Amino acid sequence: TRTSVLADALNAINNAEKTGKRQVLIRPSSKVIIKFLQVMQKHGYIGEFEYIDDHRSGKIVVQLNGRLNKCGVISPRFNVKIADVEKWTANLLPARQFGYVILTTSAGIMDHEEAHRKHVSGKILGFVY
Amino acid sequence: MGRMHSKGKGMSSSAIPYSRNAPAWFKGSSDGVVEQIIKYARKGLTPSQIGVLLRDAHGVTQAKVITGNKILRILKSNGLAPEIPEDLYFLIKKAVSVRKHLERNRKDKDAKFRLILIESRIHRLARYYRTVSVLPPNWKYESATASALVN
Amino acid sequence: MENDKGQLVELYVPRKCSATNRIIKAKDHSSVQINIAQVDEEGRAIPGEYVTYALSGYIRARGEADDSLNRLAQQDGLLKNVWSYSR
Amino acid sequence: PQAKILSQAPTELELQVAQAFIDLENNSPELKADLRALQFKSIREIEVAGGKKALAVFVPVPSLAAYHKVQIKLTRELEKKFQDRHVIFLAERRILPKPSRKSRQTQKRPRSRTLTAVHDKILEDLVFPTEIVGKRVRYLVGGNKIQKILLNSKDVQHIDNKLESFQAVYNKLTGKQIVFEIPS
Amino acid sequence: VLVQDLLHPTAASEARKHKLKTLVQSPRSHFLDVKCPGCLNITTVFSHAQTAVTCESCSTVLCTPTGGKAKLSEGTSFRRK
RNA sequence: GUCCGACUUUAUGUCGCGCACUGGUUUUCAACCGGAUCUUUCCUUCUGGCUAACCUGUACUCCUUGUGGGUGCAGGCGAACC
Ligand SMILES: [Zn+2]
Repeated sequence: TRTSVLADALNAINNAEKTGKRQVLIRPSSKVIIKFLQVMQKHGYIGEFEYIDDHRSGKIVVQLNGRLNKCGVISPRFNVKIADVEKWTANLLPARQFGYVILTTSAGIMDHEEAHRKHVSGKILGFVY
Repeated sequence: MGRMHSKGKGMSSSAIPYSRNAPAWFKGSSDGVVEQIIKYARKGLTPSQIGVLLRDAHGVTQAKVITGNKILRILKSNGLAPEIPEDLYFLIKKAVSVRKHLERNRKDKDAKFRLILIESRIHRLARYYRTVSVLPPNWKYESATASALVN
Repeated sequence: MENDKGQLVELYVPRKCSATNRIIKAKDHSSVQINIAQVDEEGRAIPGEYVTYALSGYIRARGEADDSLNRLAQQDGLLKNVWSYSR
Repeated sequence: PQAKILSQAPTELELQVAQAFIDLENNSPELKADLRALQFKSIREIEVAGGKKALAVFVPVPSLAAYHKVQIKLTRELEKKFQDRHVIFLAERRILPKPSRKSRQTQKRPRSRTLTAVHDKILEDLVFPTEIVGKRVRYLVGGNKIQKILLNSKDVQHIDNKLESFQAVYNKLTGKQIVFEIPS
Repeated sequence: VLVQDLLHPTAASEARKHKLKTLVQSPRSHFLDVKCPGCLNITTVFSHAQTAVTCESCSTVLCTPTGGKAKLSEGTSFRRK
């Protein structure tokens, strides 16, 4: 049973990147996947994706440009207080100069730097760098 | 590809066409289709056989495309929906058949295990239909009382 | 990479695979750099003027080096319809 | 009979459209016997690029079946009478906002009255003679969205140049840009 | 393979793949208009019919259930819908 | 504007760190956060307060003939507040 759909999407992205491809076909295509890929676009780790209406949860075709090296979900969307954001960034991101802990706040799904700018924090979705 | 109660992994199914609206070539009327559905139900047919008949002998791709309502929903609007939902009824029919086969020959252990599987499935479906209040909250499946519902 | 003064401190910016945008390791002893000669009007290979494609060792080992070179040469106007973007 | 076929406060431009409807009613054997039971909901004008214009008639909508049955003929006759103005037979549907967490209970909002569903119905009825056979959505790198609609190659001959007016109408109604493409 | 279109694959590849596995999943079946030599009524039947379909005018079967799609009768003439 | 580092018992003219304090910051800029507004786009709304405020027009205009500006009483703006 597909429990965490975003996990499947990011796993497909990782597999299709490690093999060097430039495209992925993510099947279930929820809101959260769309927002995750939109954040990745805003920061450039992804290219030009596409939603394919099925009337059936839709699908997504993702274009890459090799700039990304790893996605990944934190499957238990831990409640992250504004104090623990730095802890997650240290534990997940490889360096302080880049990388982004994509986390879901009451103000939408945002990268950790943007959430720290709004001075709001919520649950953690995943990480990209 | 789950096959809840076995090791199967098949995905044999049907792909509903993208267009929800009526097919261009269909000339029948929605009111006539609903009348046909009502007549078939009055003949004593479950919704699945009604859909099969409308797909084979007539141009009805599916009721929801043509009318806008589902077959069981259409029957319920006219008050012909059976007191026991069709899939659960067929499960009880199968269970009573296997129990008959068992009580007519004891040593068959494989059919005993299959009866256990069927009863587990019956319990699951009954729990679902009970949490949606289709069945009364006192409704339960019992081995002795299943025959009366089947018969 | 960049010191606060703005002076570069990196030893060298590495090349990147022209087909997968992945960088080329210093000791990546499988990667290649193809040179394709520019051609003038009468088919004379103009010397010292060409176009270079750095194919990584990874795609070469995988088996997609020739396909990537086909696409990459078709994009920059070297081969006519040798590669179709829709398989 | 100008006033009866329009259930809204009068406006000078729409009176001419109603008069054109009466002139359509003049012809008996096909444009009558169904067209009597007709109304309006404040037809509106949308500017199109190049000086073109798109008039959009607004059906009450409990009767979109009759308008759909009549639409092709009425469209071509109205284009004959109305030069340079493309006529589009749009629905009008009540879009409801959500109960906000701090808001108060009203009733279970049916999904048919929601923004996405209403927009889907509007775009599906932005062109009756053809049908939508595919919907693609591409989010550009710069952070803007486009909603490609793939239409049947069959019956495309009706919509030959109305594609741009459809784009303009949808953009004016929503702001969500759109690009039409016909698969081979 | 490394670079390849999925939004617009070749229609030959579309007929190649399985149903439920296309970009948008669409059935491979279709309907037919069959005429039985008996009367002039045109009956609409399914490619993969499951019942001994007969014309309402005459008790003559026009299809036959089969593990796959319908096997028509000998002298009935059909046109694809 | 303010001015301070090279000119040394002093500075300005000078060499500008490209302004060490404080502004025009609609100079296009670019954001980084908000707020109100139009969508068939609601944010709990009234019921009296209190009418805070001018869509009030009653007596009218202090003053350049100028809606800059008002003394002001019945309708009437309530998120400006009880
Ligand atoms: Zn016959």
